[PDB]
Amino acid sequence: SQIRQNYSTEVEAAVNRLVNLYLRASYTYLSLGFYFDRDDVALEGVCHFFRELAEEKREGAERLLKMQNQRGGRALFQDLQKPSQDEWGTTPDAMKAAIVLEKSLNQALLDLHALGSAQADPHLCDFLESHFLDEEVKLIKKMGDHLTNIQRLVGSQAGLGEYLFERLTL
Amino acid sequence: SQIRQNYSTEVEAAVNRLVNLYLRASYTYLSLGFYFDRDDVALEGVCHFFRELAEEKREGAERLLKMQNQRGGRALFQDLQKPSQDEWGTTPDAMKAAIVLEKSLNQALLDLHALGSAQADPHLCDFLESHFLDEEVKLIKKMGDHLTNIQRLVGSQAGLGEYLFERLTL
Amino acid sequence: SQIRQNYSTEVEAAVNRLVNLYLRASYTYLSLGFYFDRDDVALEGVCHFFRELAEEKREGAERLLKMQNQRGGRALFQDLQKPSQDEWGTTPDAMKAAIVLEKSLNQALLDLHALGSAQADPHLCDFLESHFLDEEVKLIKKMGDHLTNIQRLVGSQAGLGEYLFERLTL
Amino acid sequence: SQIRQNYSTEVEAAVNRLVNLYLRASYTYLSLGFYFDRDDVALEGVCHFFRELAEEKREGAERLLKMQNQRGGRALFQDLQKPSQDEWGTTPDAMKAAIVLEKSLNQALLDLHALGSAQADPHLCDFLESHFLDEEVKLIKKMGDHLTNIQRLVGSQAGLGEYLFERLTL
Amino acid sequence: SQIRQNYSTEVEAAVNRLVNLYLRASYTYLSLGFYFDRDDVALEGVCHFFRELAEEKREGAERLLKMQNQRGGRALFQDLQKPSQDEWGTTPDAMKAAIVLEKSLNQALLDLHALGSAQADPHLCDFLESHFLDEEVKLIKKMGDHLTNIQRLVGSQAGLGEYLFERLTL
Ligand SMILES: [Cl-]
Ligand SMILES: [Cl-]
Ligand SMILES: [Cl-]
Ligand SMILES: [Cl-]
Ligand SMILES: [Cl-]
Ligand SMILES: [Cl-]
Ligand SMILES: [Cl-]
Ligand SMILES: [Cl-]
Ligand SMILES: [Cl-]
Ligand SMILES: [Cl-]
Repeated sequence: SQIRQNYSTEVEAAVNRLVNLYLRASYTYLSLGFYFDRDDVALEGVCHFFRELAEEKREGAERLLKMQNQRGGRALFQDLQKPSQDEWGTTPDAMKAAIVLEKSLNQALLDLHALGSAQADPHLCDFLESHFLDEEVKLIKKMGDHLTNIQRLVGSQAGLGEYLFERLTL
Repeated sequence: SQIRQNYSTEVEAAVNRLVNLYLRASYTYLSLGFYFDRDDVALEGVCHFFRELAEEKREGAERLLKMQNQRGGRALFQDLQKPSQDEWGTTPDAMKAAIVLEKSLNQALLDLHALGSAQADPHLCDFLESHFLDEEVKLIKKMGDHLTNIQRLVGSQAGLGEYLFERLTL
Repeated sequence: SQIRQNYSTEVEAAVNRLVNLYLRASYTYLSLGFYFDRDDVALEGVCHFFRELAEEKREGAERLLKMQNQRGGRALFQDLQKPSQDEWGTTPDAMKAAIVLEKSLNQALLDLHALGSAQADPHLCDFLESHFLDEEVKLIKKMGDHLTNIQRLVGSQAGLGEYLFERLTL
Repeated sequence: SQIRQNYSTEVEAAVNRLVNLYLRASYTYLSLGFYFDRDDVALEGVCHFFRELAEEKREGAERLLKMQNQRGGRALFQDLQKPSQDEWGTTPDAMKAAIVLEKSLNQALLDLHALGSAQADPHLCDFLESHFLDEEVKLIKKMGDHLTNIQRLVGSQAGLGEYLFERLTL
Repeated sequence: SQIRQNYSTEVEAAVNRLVNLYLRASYTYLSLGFYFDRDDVALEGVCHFFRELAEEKREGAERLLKMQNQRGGRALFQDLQKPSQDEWGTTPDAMKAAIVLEKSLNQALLDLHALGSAQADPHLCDFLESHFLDEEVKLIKKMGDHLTNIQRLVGSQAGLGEYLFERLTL
């Protein structure tokens, strides 16, 4: 506020909402990871994949929080809703759910960018472009590649396919 | 006996019984290992898995024997009964038998801990907690994870599954 | 007291008493050590053995004092009674006296652990198990081993035996 | 059996019996070792000597088991009889018992070699010569050397002698 | 002949015959190796396995030739018969043929050893034991292990099995 300049109340609010979305995505990935660590699921590669994503989404949230402070905005936290499932099914089910989650995060980033462009807030626009937009695109391409490979394998002989994917890709 | 302090005859006996159980488990794993080294079985990863467990159970027994002496108890050895099978079937059969064995060792440890708590023998209780209880829990989780993976694979195409498990997990 | 939680007045008092016992044991070992450094006794290995024990018991007391503060207890010091003997006789006399001392420390630890269990103070119980109970058991076994060796030698030819023990074991 | 060639049923059986003998010898040495670790015996060198022999006999058994599989024989395990004594007396008693044990193992090896020669099984004959016959001869010479030294010392002043042997030879 | 001592004409002849057998086995493995290098077979691991065996059998022959000269025997060479097949079928066909070949070499070694024992030629007997008998036993066990693994895989889905064996074992 002594520092705040060209930073709309609308962007400040939307940044707080995006923080909650990223933290919720982190929580979802935490749940996905520990599900694949269950003794009756036991796919270590899959567990590690989602646990790494939990960390990445938490880091995204922290970078948004840092930015909020840099611009003189005020962080406001809300409840983090529990993930949508207690059990996540097969690796394919999980990967499909993960792409859905990422596409919603990406649309939120795109919406925030559009708001920034409308508010003529180029720092916001740059911030998103530099740390979030390309990272999301890259992650969604990777998930799509994984989905294709999982699906190719899970004809057959689905158990064999899920094992091989976890062993040879993840 | 010049050193013996707070060490009941009941615990001393139960420690000797647990030594026999661990040595018997070592012997069982010795048999499992060499079975998987047979030219008509030939699963090296499986052989190495059980041979390593033979060594771990022998080391467990030696640590119990050391403790028995540290407390002024007297080691008493009994016959080691031969393992329950001469041939161990498939990798899954073997892993199922191994989890049964471990759960019996774990229950023996839990029983000994309960005896120690009842005799107010905190050194015994600590000893078990520090060297045995978490090791057993970790080993049983690993075996459960292996069982799940074996079972996933041994739909199909059981021969293919047993080969892949041995090559890619073990 | 701003920090104090689940820490009974009974345990706090017993911890202060155990500090005094450990400091007294340190003092006793200080006296034992310097006795064996006398020109008319002159058993350097024996002197070093007890001087090292003096240091270990002092360190035990300091760890109890640190814990007392960590839990929000208040250290209260009492007089340290002088050791029970001015002259300690033979190496065997000294080692017998040392095992008596250790067994009393061990019983004090066991008593404090029982108090902690009754007060449902698991931090205390863990603290004792981790730093004191196994250390005492190990030390008492060592002393017992030394006693046996001394006694074996001090048939004969007692002077020869006391010399050889000091030279070849200590 | 796809691999088995020039390997008689008689040799296969005798190899299984020799495995049991070696494992039993390992168990005996385990008992001897822990006896000398007792606080009322306390001869560390003696304990280490027998504990090392326990390991060597176990390794002998494992090499026989490996060979059995290499030749297409089938390992069959029997109960391991408990050692013949619960308490082993003096170092001399123990060493005398150890030479008795070794001479029985050596005679078993010699008997198996004679069977191999009669069955015209030169691989067996070589196997024994290369890993077992000279090792046994060397070990029996060492034990004989130790026996002589113990006996020389245990005139006197037996306690002094047992101490010095343990300190200066073992 | 200035050097020849205790070396029968019968052993000298049998050594020359064994040289021819080893060279023929080398030639067979040369053919097996290049068959698996064909563009319409294309199993590199299988090719390398047999090419390495070609080299080992050639080295065996050279060691027999060296020995023949050391004993004052005279090397006599015969035609090397072409291998029994121009095309070797599947990996399993090839491995079955290889075990047949090895068992014939092993029986030749055993026969030569029996001749040496009958002629009281212990140098020959030692020579065979040290460089040939255990090597053959080890190689036949390995081939048997490979055969079992191939057979396990070549249910299914034989093409998949042959590929996986070559990729993951060889
Ligand atoms: Cl991880
Ligand atoms: Cl930046
Ligand atoms: Cl191994
Ligand atoms: Cl420990
Ligand atoms: Cl000192
Ligand atoms: Cl601590
Ligand atoms: Cl040792
Ligand atoms: Cl060897
Ligand atoms: Cl090559
Ligand atoms: Cl040579």
